[PDB]
Amino acid sequence: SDPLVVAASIIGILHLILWILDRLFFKSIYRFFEHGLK
Amino acid sequence: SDPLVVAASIIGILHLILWILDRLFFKSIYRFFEHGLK
Amino acid sequence: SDPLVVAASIIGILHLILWILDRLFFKSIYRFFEHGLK
Amino acid sequence: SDPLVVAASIIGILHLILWILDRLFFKSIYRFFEHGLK
Ligand SMILES: C[C@@H](N)[C@]12C[C@H]3C[C@H](C[C@H](C3)C1)C2
Ligand SMILES: C[C@@H](N)[C@]12C[C@H]3C[C@H](C[C@H](C3)C1)C2
Ligand SMILES: C[C@@H](N)[C@]12C[C@H]3C[C@H](C[C@H](C3)C1)C2
Ligand SMILES: C[C@@H](N)[C@]12C[C@H]3C[C@H](C[C@H](C3)C1)C2
Repeated sequence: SDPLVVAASIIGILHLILWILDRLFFKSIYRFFEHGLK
Repeated sequence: SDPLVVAASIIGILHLILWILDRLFFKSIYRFFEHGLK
Repeated sequence: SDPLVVAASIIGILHLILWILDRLFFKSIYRFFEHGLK
Repeated sequence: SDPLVVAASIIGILHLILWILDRLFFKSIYRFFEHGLK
């Protein structure tokens, strides 16, 4: 038992899925250029 | 049951909350432009 | 008997080799500047 | 001694000091601009 490990293995899966979820890499770069300037 | 795991699960909670902390900087691109140039 | 940890230590080895692998490939900025301003 | 965890907690300590250490390298942005140009 001791779910402490269970939460540990899941915390690792989270950061992983999250990393990719953030690096998804989207197209359309002009949009970002417009967000910075006008 | 030893603390070794306690520090492990916590080390994950940190790296995670941290990375997300840097991602909340979404947008705000003009600041990066003025930072590079003069 | 308790592979839960085995999968945990491996989940970290992945996220790790990943972040690094992504840091070895991220140059090519002129291609983004063009594909964007079009 | 079930070192499996020892390697796990250490694998996390690395990924952490790494992400940060990498965040202390990117100092100015004019370097990325000169990289793309040409
Ligand atoms: C998460 C991201 N850095 C990626 C995901 C896939 C694996 C690696 C190369 C490419 C495709 C990008 C790393
Ligand atoms: C960590 C960050 N990229 C976000 C934050 C919020 C949760 C996840 C999707 C989206 C919104 C982006 C992850
Ligand atoms: C993973 C990457 N950012 C590196 C890897 C090595 C350690 C840090 C400096 C340099 C060499 C680049 C971070
Ligand atoms: C490494 C990065 N997450 C930061 C950079 C600055 C120092 C620390 C807190 C905050 C601002 C985030 C660490």
